[PDB]
Amino acid sequence: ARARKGALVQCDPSIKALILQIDAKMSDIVLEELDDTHLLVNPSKVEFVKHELNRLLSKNIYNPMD
Amino acid sequence: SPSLLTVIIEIAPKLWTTFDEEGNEKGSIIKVLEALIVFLNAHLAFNSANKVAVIAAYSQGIKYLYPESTSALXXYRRFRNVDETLVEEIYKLFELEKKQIEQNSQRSTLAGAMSAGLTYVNRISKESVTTSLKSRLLVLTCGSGSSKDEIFQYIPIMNCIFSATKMKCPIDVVKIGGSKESTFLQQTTDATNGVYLHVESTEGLIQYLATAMFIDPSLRPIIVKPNHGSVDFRTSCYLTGRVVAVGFICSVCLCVLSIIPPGNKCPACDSQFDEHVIAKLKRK
Amino acid sequence: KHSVTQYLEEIPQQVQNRLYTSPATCLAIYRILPPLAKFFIMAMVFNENEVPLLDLDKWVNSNGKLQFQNAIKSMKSLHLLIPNKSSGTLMINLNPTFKISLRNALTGGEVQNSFGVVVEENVVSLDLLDEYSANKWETILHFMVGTPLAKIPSEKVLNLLKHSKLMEEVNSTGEFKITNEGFQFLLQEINSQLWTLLLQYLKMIETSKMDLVDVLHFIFMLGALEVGKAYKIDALSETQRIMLQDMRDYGLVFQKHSNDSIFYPTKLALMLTSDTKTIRGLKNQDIPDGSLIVETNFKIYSYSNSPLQIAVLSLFVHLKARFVNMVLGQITRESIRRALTNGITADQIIAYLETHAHPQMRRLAEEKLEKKLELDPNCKEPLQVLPPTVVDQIRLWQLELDRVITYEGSLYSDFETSQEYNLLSKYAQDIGVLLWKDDKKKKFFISKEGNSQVLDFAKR
Amino acid sequence: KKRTAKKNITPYQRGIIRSLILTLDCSEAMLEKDLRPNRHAMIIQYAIDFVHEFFDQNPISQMGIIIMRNGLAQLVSQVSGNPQDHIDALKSIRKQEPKGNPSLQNALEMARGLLLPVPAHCTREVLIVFGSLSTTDPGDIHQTIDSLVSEKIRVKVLGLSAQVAICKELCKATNYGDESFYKILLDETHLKELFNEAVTPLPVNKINKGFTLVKMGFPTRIFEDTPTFCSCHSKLVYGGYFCPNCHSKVCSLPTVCPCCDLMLILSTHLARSYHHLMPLKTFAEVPTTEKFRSEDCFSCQSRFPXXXXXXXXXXXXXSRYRCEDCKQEFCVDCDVFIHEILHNCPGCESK
Amino acid sequence: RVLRGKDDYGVMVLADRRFSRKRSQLPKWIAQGLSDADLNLSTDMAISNTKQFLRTMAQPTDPKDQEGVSVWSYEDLIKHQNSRKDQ
Amino acid sequence: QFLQWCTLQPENCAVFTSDNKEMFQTESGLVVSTYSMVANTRNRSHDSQKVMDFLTGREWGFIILDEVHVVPAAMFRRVVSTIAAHAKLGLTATLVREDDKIGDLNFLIGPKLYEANWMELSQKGHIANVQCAEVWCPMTAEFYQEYLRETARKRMLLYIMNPTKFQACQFLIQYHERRGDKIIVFSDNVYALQEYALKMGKPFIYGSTPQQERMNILQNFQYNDQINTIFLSKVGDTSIDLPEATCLIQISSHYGSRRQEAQRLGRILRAKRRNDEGFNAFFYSLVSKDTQEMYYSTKRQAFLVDQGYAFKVITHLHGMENIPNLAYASPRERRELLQEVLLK
Ligand SMILES: [Zn+2]
Ligand SMILES: [Zn+2]
Ligand SMILES: [Zn+2]
Ligand SMILES: [Zn+2]
Ligand SMILES: [Zn+2]
Repeated sequence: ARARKGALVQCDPSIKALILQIDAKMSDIVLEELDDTHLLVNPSKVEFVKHELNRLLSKNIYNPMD
Repeated sequence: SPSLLTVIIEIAPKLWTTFDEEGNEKGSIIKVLEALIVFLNAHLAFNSANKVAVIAAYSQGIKYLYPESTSALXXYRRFRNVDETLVEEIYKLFELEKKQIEQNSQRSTLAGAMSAGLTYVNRISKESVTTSLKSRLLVLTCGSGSSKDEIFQYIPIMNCIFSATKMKCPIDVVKIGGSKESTFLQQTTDATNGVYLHVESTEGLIQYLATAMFIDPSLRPIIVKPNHGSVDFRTSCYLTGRVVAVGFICSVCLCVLSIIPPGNKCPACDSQFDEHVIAKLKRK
Repeated sequence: KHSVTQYLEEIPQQVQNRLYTSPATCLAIYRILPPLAKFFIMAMVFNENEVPLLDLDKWVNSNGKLQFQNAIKSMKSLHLLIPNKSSGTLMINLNPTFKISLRNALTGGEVQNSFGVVVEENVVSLDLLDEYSANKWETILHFMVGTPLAKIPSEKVLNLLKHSKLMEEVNSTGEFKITNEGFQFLLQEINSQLWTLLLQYLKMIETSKMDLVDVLHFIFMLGALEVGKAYKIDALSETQRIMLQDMRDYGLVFQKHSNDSIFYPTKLALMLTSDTKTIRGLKNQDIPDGSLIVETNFKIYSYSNSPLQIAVLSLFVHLKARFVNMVLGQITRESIRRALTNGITADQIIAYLETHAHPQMRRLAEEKLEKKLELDPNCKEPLQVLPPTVVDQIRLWQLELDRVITYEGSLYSDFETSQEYNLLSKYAQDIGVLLWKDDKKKKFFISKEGNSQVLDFAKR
Repeated sequence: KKRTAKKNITPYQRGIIRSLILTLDCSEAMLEKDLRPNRHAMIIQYAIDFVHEFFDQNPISQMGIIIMRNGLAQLVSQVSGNPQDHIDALKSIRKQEPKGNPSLQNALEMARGLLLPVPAHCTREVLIVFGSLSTTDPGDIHQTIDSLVSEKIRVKVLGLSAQVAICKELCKATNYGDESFYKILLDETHLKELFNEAVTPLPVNKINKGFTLVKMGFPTRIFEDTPTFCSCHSKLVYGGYFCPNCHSKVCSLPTVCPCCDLMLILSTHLARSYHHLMPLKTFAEVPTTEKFRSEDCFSCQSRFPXXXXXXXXXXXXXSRYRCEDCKQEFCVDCDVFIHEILHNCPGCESK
Repeated sequence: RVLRGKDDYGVMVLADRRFSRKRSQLPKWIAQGLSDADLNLSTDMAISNTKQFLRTMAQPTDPKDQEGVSVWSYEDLIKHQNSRKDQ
Repeated sequence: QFLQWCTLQPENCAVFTSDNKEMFQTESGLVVSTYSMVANTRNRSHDSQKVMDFLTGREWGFIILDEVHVVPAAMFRRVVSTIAAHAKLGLTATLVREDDKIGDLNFLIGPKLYEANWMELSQKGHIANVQCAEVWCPMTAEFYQEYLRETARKRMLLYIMNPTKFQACQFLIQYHERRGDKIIVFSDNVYALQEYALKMGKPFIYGSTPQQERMNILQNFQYNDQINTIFLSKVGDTSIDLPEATCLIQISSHYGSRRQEAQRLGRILRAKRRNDEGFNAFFYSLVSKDTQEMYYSTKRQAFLVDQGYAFKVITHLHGMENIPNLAYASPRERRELLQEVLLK
């Protein structure tokens, strides 16, 4: 019985490109890259993947809502 | 997933008393009761507070034991009150046992008690919309001679099968006594998807009860273990008494006979059949 | 829910057989064993004759062994048995403590909880001592879960809320807010809130005067048999009596007055063990007294309300005013987003609406269900069940609050030949055990259920 | 004021052996909106409930369905004892919407031919779902009605919320002069009881006729699984029945074997007739002042049966509907079931 | 002319505005049947009114106990009750 | 547009315009005019004032009003006193209006009898099963690049030009023509709207279209089924023949003010004598997301549900990337058109 545990980060390729840069900011915690849609990551720093994603959308857009 | 097990253990002086005569007098129906009592306790134990009921049938009367019908006006301790009501009621139920109880030896209140169980199940399932219960009733019949197949209560017993299919309340039949396969009961279980077990009377019924009477109530995920064959050759001709395969139904009388009747006004109805109608019957 | 059956399987074997020694505990854990195991447990409990797994394979019908696989895996996980490989088969024998424990309890035994209950003048009726426990539980609901007023008499309840993650607020300052643990606990209808918080009480006080098995045996003792006279005072060990006294003060146990009396039959423990009707300064109105608001017009119409009940609702819908019967709140994408910013994914509210707050949604769903079981092969047109439009609204809003979708499972390998990957994939489609498959990379990220059964055939 | 059966259905003769062919109607009159969905969709479902109950209470009978569309009489299921085929045809009828007007005379002409293969013992009956206010008679409809009465073909019609003399004359003429089968419907529940009253046999006055002594068989069960086969459908039948005479396999059903042509019935056909032939006296509400019973039920345990000294609650009624001969009290909810599905009176049996 | 006996029944619709004023000119047996609630009806409502008439009247409602008030079954209720009417 | 089938007399009902002259103060019967002709700054000549003088000497008993709300009510009171009218009739459309001045037109004319119950006429068969939608076309770099760089209203067409919006429209183009429905597109712009439907190669309504051609485009639209997509510009209102509506697409979402939106929503969404589909009246709001039209579209989302019409959101077309005419689908090509739209 073989098992390799982790956290999968998956989305459309455009969002996937943004996410991979985000994890790259913290020494590339992503354990492995299966393909262009699936990314195997350690579940330790996935919360940091979404938190850095939160900052960049707020810092850039600032939610003008015009 | 609670289920309602309405105990119907018939105590018929015609049927129950002969048990001591056959074989040896090594014990009463107490095991028949108590294995049923603990099976009621086990049935009460498996499901989350599944209501139950105990009904008995004299030869000339009926009475409940566990439901504790209106007369005044350890371990979880619930199994005690089931038994406490049981031992108290079964005592006064047994106390109402004398010649009047045995008086109707030709008559049988086991059909009434089975009818009582269906009515009790029907009322309980009607009112208990909350936490609907897949009810099923178990009847332990005293397999004894001198009444292997009675004919007057034939109508009510075969009607009880309809409700079991109608109300989704399987009837479980255990024959307790000699090897007299009750054909009406032998077919009641198969027709209503229950269990027939002509077990040996002395055998601790729980071993059969927990095996063959534990699938029907609510789960039914596994193969049941029935009695022997369920051959579909029904009751004998009333005029003669011989088992018939291709019967001869007379008329709106609905009695199915042999070739014995003279072809007009069978000894079950006053209806002069057409002479030519008999001629077609006699032509073969 | 913390899934205590998956937490109780982490505790070692010695303390598991410690629990099986009490027939009351064996019956209580029996009610939570899976029904296929329930049949297996009672089967092996009665005749303790060693039988190879092949014969037990003959007993059951066709496919449905998924219950069998998870049951025996659960049986080994919590070690209620011990697999003995005698003749190369599985000579499954029930754990000696667990095998013997159910012998008494099934046959009217003396389980320490079952027979430890004392029959006496039960002055605590069904409405006796439960309304205070419901109020004490209600108080700990406002303090731990987060309500307008935290009147809970269980100080240890509040402290367990902070360190143990029972309250998603400032634990150091003494507050109880709504957080990731609180949203998950409050998302559970009954068991999730009860099981998650109870673990902190056991986990926190579990070494000094706690008596891990002793406190558990007492908790199983209360459900093992009705305490009645001298129940809470008597049916409680050193950890149990302190836990029962703490439960009596904290609302965990419906003890009598003075912190030392007979066990009054409160409905809180009955709710945890039997998992039945949750309906209980002396008015106890139910069951449909509580209710909630849901509508296709994206507007909440509330006519029956409860003090603490609206507090939970207002955590995910905008609260403006309370009337004699109406509470102002308009469910939209914005409305769910109130708790979505706090990180609470809009997953447990979907189950929340159809399980709780539905007593006011009875007639609204009475046109939903439409008895679509027997007529399902006959008519294939749903009458909006389960609600997809509100699901579409929430899923669109919840996706916005996350923008990333994460899947759980385990990556696999050793797909050397193309035949093995395809054959499992096609059956995976029949059972829906594969999230996604690909023959080119020969890797997928799912759970062990697909892996386990293939090896089961390989091993047996 | 009490609404029960008057005295008792005197058990002498009722029609169990029958072949009732209901004639539905899919006409633009049924496109006119009277029921909840429409006239056409709703009536089909209550006939769908009627079919199973008709087989439930009269299992030794056969069933046929007739539809009327665009002024033509059309049959969708031959006179047969197959519940599932009748429903399957009605589904396609349900799938379609009505058009045109009904044709009474063609159906009456259809009815005479359709019940010709019906056996003599089976009591002839044709059920008319006539709702519209006109017919389509390509000839003398009074001639065919004269044929059905002479050839002893009783007709009961189930009219909608409209009264027509021709249908009333048809009911009067065929049913041995008796005019008691012209009940009409006005509600969702109202139309069902017309079907439900058609489920039970319809005796008014049975005449003296040449009675036929007919021969019928009892099958036997099978158990083979791998040898799965049947001589009736010639399919992969993993379980079925066998005629004791022909030894020709049939599926598990009362299906008549296609080899020696003798009627096959298992247990229900004889038993379902028995409870119809001899109904017991209705358990009328025993007087509260004349109750003299304990405050509970007898057949079951319904302790509620007396308000006792509570103004307009006490002097009301009581859950003490007692059987006449058995002299045993019973709750109204219980005593109704005592005569609803199975008679099975406890006090009568417990003797 | 539309009614023949007591058993006979049927709607008699009249369509004119001035029929509101001519309620006096209607015969008392008919005029009594024309209450103030049947003035200036809508014909589509009158279709519903005759729809209800077709639903109610066509029913074989023969209670046979409410008959005797106005049916006076054979040689029984006439001798019984009309002697009270000779006052 | 409709009054020819009506039995009213076109030659007697002198269409008062003040620029084209007809017979006035001489009609023996009824006339048809407008408030602008009556008394406004739109008095092209003294002919209008001559009608007003005659309306005093002639005792006019009934005046039919058509969408009074556009014209301020202050002229309504001025004309009434001089005209000396007997009775009136204001056949307005909007529940909320600027003509709620001290003199309410209700009490000025008389008590209301019937209300514009739009839920009755949008569910009884004309426009029944109103499936309002708001298409959120997937974003990309340039829309996010355009949102951040400039926030002026000049961007109003810089998110309209979304090729996925046109492709999202193209799903409605192929789906509804296959369903035998009618597809109506609303776009206040001209040049970018013209660029739209040339790619799909079908006749289409566009800005400053020749009128005979557009009704000829309408001729293939509601009479024929091969051509079913019409792109109505701001020339539609006010006012032209509002077409039968089965699938209405709105691209402009500002369209000030909200009272015009209630009129426009009611106008273009018109009677459709067809009931084959279960949803015989579609509505779609093709709106680019993560762009400026977030606020404007969300105003519509609340507006349609508050109007009573049934609402949904269409974001996932059935096979979006496999639909024909995949021009400008890639993110690079979309940016190029955005700079072309900068000219507008
Ligand atoms: Zn006979
Ligand atoms: Zn077959
Ligand atoms: Zn045969
Ligand atoms: Zn009786
Ligand atoms: Zn009863």
